[PDB]
Amino acid sequence: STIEEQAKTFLDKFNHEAEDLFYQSSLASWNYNTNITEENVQNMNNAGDKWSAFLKEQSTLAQMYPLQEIQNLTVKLQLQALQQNGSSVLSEDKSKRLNTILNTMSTIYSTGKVCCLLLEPGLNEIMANSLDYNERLWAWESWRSEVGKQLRPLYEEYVVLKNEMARANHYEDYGDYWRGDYEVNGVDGYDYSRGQLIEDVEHTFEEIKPLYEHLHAYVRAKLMNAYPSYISPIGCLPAHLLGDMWGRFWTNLYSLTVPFGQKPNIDVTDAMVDQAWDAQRIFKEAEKFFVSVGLPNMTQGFWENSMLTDPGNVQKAVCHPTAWDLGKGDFRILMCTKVTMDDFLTAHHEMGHIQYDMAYAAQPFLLRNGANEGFHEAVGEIMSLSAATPKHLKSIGLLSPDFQEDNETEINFLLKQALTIVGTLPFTYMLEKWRWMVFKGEIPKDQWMKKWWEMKREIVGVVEPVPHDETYCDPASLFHVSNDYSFIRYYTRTLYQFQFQEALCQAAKHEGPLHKCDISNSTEAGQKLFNMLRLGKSEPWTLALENVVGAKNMNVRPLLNYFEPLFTWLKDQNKNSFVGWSTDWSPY
Amino acid sequence: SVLYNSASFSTFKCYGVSPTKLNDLCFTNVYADSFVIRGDEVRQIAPGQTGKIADYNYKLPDDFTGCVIAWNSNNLDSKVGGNYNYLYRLFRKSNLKPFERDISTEIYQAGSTPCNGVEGFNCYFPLQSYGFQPTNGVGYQPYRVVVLSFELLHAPATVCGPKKSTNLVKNKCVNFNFNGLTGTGVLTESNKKFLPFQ
Amino acid sequence: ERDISTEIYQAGSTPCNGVEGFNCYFPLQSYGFQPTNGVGYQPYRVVVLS
Ligand SMILES: [Zn+2]
Repeated sequence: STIEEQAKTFLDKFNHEAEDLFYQSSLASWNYNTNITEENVQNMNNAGDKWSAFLKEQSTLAQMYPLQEIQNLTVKLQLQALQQNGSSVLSEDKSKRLNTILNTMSTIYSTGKVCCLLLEPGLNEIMANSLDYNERLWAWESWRSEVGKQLRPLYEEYVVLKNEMARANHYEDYGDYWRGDYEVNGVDGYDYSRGQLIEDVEHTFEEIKPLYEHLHAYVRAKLMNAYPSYISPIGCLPAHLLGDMWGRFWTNLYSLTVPFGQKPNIDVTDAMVDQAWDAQRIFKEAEKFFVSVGLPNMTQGFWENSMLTDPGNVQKAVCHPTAWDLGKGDFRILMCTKVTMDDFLTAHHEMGHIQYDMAYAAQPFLLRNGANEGFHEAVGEIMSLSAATPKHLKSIGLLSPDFQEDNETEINFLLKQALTIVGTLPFTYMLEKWRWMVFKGEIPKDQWMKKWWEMKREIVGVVEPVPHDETYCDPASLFHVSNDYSFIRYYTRTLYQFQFQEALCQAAKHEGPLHKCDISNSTEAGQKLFNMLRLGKSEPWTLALENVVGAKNMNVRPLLNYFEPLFTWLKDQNKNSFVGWSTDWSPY
Repeated sequence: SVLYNSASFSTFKCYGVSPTKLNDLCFTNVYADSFVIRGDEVRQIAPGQTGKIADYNYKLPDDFTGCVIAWNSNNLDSKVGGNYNYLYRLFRKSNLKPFERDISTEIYQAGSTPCNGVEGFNCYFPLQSYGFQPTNGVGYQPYRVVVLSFELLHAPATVCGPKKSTNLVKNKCVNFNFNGLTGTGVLTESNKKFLPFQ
Repeated sequence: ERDISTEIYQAGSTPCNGVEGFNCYFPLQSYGFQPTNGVGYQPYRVVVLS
């Protein structure tokens, strides 16, 4: 008989075991998530450890199956996932050392003190609000100067062992390791090798850039009301001033930078509080919304088995909006949901992940995942964005006919989004590209911070208010470094969200800028999306993006058609000062 | 009728005879086949169908005459931690015949690897347990299935009916149908005594 | 006789009430006349003279 028969039977003997043992781990973890106490810990641990030891054994057995003879592809794709050695390719001493480096630098970032203040809330809530150059500069500098002190020496040794596992896993760098997931291979036309992810991302970053250059120049010109003595009209923006301690979001500057601030944003939480919707009503409205999209109803056990409301002090449990899939058809949500429109839209956000985890559940275990790391998050938000629009909120009835939308309201709306989104894509590509340079080694370990504060000016337009050196690291002082995360997800999530938006709005026959697009009652837009959710990682994302959008490669023009009137008024308002920014200034 | 009217089954199918037309029929014998499967498997069992049930556990003839019942048994044979006392064959070297049964546990093999008395690389035990837990979704919940097979033979019938009796009436001219005897007339009481078997 | 009625057929005691529900069926079916099909399933035109 064939190896394909041999591989089929092995993977069948995997799948039926994997779905059971993974469930047992996942149920214990839900119980711990439901009851953050001991014994729940140990039961969660033991089951997850034994699941890992099963998964490592199966991966070790999968090595004896010669991949090239399989023509089924789907068997091949499960093998191509299972056979990945990961960290176990390292020498055990290097595996143990990197494991220690990971655990330690993660713990420092989880525990670092600025003197004293912890990172959360102490520094975050200062930098969102201080508006004092002296406090902000201290709170910025000391984070590098007291905790960056500790993360940088460990990051220098993390990079090499990560590159060593990348090399031994036949990646070109440990950036390519994360780039590996976007790879499409072995397909005519749809193929998309690991390095192809450097292209298009830089091609679209250079394309979104003008909208951010006009935002930065408007924000700078507007924020000089707040920081007249501290900001140059021509220079970059000082990294301490910008509403965050890293500056990765300007969203806190919104309250100062609204051009038409005498026109409040749209909200209907007051009518929902008036009508005393009880969170369970909100998930009921979320179901009726999905039903209005044509997505199926909640399953019976979900309603009691999930946690849809704050348990109170009588049941100790950390809680945040969290789609839960356990397998065996066990779907749940955990959220301490409360009576707001943002709990409502985050209920929609998590329910999108519930739908994606359900639709590809028809696939085998390893293929029960999104077609790429960013597609899962894009799907999450697109059912939030579709429901956020005032047109839908009028269909919700909670929006009065009084104070319908207008340009003055919607520019205020889009501005905060831009300070939340198009301000972050520079920072996202910045770190991911600088990480590509570190893991490739374009810059030795002493150049890292010097190249950083060059590219921060080219990419983000942000500058060191006081200089820092090899005793410091602004990158390693942030989660996605200190916790070893693929960060490009944020960049790709954003573009897929608006790419899917334009495709769904075209199906909805939307009119004008995409801010007033609504997908409810346009059932075809939901079914056109659902047929992509059904595939997940079983089929290339370069095909699923063709199925939804038709774009066989990444496109950013739909985002510019979402921000379209904001970009118009940025250009119109920018001539309040210099347009864009220059690299050649910092406060000192 | 008490089955047809029970209104307590999630599926009811009949083959070779329509389900309404069953009490008005007789058979040589009947046989009832019963087992437990997942709800996700319930869709596998029909004449012509295929699946782990139809291939390796229980198989119908494509000319089946009879009926099929299922209902969700979750509330009496699922349990916390799961019920693993219910087993299905995952592999067999060949598919079953209609109404074949084989419990044999001889190791299954894929590729060229003589298993020589142990499981291993592509040598596997051919049976799996479900693990029915009350947290499971309904497709992963258990169902009790019954299949009724109807026999017709050169031998006489033994299962029938039941027939319906009706009220007696007297002195009027009527049509009468007594124990399969037919006629018309007036009925009246009589003095003569038969023997007890006439 | 000809009868072009399209009302729902009821296969069992469950009153259909027009709902086309359980045991409730449409009384017509359409023929599978594909040209690549067996001759018993191929169409035949029939004419009757009286
Ligand atoms: Zn998400």
